[PDB]
Amino acid sequence: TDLLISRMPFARLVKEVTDQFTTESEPLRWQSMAIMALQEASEAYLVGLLEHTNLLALHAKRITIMRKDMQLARRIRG
Amino acid sequence: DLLISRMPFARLVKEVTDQFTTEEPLRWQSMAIMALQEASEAYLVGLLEHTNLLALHAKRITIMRKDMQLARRIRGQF
Amino acid sequence: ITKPAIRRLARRGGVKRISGLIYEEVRNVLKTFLESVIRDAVTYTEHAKRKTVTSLDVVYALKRQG
Amino acid sequence: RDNIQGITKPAIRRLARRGGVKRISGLIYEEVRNVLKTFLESVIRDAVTYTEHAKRKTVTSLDVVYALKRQGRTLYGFGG
Repeated sequence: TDLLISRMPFARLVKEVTDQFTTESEPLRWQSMAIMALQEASEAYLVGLLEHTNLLALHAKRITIMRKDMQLARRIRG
Repeated sequence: DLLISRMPFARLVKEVTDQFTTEEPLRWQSMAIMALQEASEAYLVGLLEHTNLLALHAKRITIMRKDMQLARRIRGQF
Repeated sequence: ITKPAIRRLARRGGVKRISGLIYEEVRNVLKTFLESVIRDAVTYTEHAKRKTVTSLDVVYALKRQG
Repeated sequence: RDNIQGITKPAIRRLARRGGVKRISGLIYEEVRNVLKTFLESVIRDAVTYTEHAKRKTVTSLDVVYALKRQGRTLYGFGG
């Protein structure tokens, strides 16, 4: 279990979003295991995307990832 | 609360993952193990409830091999 | 997988009485489920050239199986 | 408010190097910020729906699992 974004900001963001989409008035709590599950998944997700983006830079003989690469990555992934 | 004991579950996961590993043996992230077990149990409970539905339909309170099989067959899953 | 564990599982499921033949059946089911999900998890991991199975791989294999 | 601003540059670089990126054009950070916001909006929307359907007040790991695996979202690619 080794996260790259710090637990504190990631949790803040998770509350903000959940506060907007929940049907309840009192703030919804999260088991601490649930937020870590979510974070690991979210990080794994951005790494997957970052590495596809990287592959599209190399394809174009750059080592610097560019917005357009990440956008083409999102097109090909579906 | 997980109803299956973690150690024997983890055993079975590692055996199976070794059977399907193609290339350097694979390790599981502990949050990944827990997610699977969490999904594995919810799958069994759901399937146990359907099984019970077919037993009541046959006017029985005892679930039986043949109830589980007809439940699986109707579902189409796996 | 213990029989006591299958029994607790059954009760959560609302089951009142259990034929002795059900236990072997649940093991066959749990094993089959673990086979399909793990095959897909592992297959993806190796394709990503990664060396560790993540919760995202599981979730992806779950997605595709059910 | 704008807690998406709290997702830090070093963090993103740290995510990038983990994905093998040698260097990063400046416009990637905001872009990475949008993808995550978008992403944790689908998932958290779904997780919260499971918690309420179960008449519960805590988001559980089974809610997160179920939210993640839910159809109508790309996790990796064409497969799902």
